Amino acid sequence: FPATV
Amino acid sequence: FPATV
Amino acid sequence: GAMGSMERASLIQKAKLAEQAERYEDMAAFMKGAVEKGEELSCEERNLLSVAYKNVVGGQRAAWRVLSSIEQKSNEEGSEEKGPEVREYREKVETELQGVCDTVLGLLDSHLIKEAGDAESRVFYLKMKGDYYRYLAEVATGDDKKRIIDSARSAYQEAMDISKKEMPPTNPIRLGLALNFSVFHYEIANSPEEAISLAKTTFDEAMADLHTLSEDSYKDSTLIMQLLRDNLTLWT
Amino acid sequence: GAMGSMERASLIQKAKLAEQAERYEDMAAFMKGAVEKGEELSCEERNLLSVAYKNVVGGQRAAWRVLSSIEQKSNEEGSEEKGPEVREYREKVETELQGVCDTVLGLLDSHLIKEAGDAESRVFYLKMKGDYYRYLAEVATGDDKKRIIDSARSAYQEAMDISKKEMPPTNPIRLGLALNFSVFHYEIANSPEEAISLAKTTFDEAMADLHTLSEDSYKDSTLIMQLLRDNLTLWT
Ligand SMILES: COC[C@H]1CC[C@@H]2/C1=C\[C@]1(C)C(=C(C(C)C)[C@@H]3CCO[C@@H]31)[C@@H](O[C@H]1O[C@@H]3COC(C)(C)O[C@H]3[C@H](O)[C@H]1O)[C@H](O)[C@@H]2C
Ligand SMILES: COC[C@H]1CC[C@@H]2/C1=C\[C@]1(C)C(=C(C(C)C)[C@@H]3CCO[C@@H]31)[C@@H](O[C@H]1O[C@@H]3COC(C)(C)O[C@H]3[C@H](O)[C@H]1O)[C@H](O)[C@@H]2C
Repeated sequence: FPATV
Repeated sequence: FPATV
Repeated sequence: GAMGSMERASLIQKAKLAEQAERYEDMAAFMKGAVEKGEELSCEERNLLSVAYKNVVGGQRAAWRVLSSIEQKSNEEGSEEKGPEVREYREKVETELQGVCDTVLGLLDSHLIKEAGDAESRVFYLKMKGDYYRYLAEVATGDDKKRIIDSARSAYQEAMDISKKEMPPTNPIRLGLALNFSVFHYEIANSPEEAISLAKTTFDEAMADLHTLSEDSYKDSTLIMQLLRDNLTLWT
Repeated sequence: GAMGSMERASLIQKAKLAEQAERYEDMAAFMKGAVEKGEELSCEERNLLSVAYKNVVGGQRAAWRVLSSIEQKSNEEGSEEKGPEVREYREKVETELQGVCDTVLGLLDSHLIKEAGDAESRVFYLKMKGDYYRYLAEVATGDDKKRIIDSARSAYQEAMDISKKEMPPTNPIRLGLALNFSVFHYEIANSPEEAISLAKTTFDEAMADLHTLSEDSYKDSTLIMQLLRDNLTLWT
């Protein structure tokens, strides 16, 4: 999964 | 802390 | 609410204690109590609110993905019928996740967003609104799915417009908003080109503004910049 | 109970799903539902029950220790008075932990232990009974503290007596029971010499019985044997 903040 | 199972 | 009898300052103190104890459900309940006191939130308080619910929903999302994967495999050819239990339990976790998203969206709508006038608060809350509609979209399948996606898009877009007018390119809220809106494009909206374009343009404009910053601000901005680069490396 | 309308087999299936999803509170609630169906538990089912509640109470214990440490520091000389909040929140977590221990002890008393006749079930349940009284003892401070400690000791001792009569020295339940009773001696009963003696004698008698085992049984026994050695290395 891609990075989120 | 010591090990428990 | 069960927090209605506790002082606002005590709720904030206990939210920090719960964070230290990795008790994120408690953390979130304390911060909801604080929001329901009706006063605006300071910068530090906004960060406690977002961290609390990000961790709660993050765990629910991880669990939902495990269960959804099991469910999908059980619906492949040659899989032995195992009854309704996998679907039921995935539904149970999904409903609890949706309830948390609705709670957060409720707090933002009553009345955090409407009283947020400074860019750093308004963009922060609208990013959260996009995030929690995005989590609802991740599990949505019915008549309402396109409207959920467009609600996420709309919130992210208003946050984007404000952030570009009112914040420098290296502002960490602006950067994190762009990171997440880029992931929305890739994973939710079936728009990988838009996701890549947004991540690259955001990274490059931030690069060019790093020279204005102190060392401490530099550390904060480059942290999220590396996440943009990580995603671009995953996607290209 | 809220699980009274769900089939026993479905509760067991969902406990396994929750384990896969790292949803240990759910896991524990499903297994309590299964216990309350009134039938004895198989070996695999006993293991699901113990894993579920071990993880739930393990998290509560970790959080309690964080909060207790903060509380202690706030009561040192020169510490600024911060009000009742640290004590209140430590008390909140403590009460929730005590509630989980009481729930497990209730299941063992109604009616798991009384129907457990085979050594592998009776020793297993009496080890759990010692474990959950030990967790109650970790937070106990009042008139009842010595009785809680002796309840832990009594349960562990009955489990020890049965395990020595009915199980080989390498049996994993016997080994884990000895590991934990040794920690009870060191950390709860202020008896470090007894803790060291028990850990060493257990390890040595297991060493001498390894030759009787298959490779798979050898793996299981040596795993817990290494925990005995780890503790002996910590203590000497
Ligand atoms: C609504 O969206 C919130 C996002 C947008 C990007 C990011 C956000 C959140 C937090 C609060 C922040 C950061 C930093 C570390 C990138 C994390 C990203 C995940 O959640 C936290 C904000 O950082 C702040 O709070 C952090 C709390 O955790 C510590 C580690 C104490 O580090 C703290 C930082 O020192 C502090 O500047 C960061 O400024 C902004 C607001
Ligand atoms: C009441 O006390 C329960 C303790 C006593 C020692 C240990 C106990 C528990 C579990 C169930 C067992 C083990 C093994 C790995 C040492 C762990 C110790 C912590 O909890 C689990 C039991 O192991 C069983 O279940 C495990 C579940 O986790 C997997 C990894 C699938 O590995 C499984 C093993 O393959 C299986 O033999 C082990 O036999 C005994 C019963």
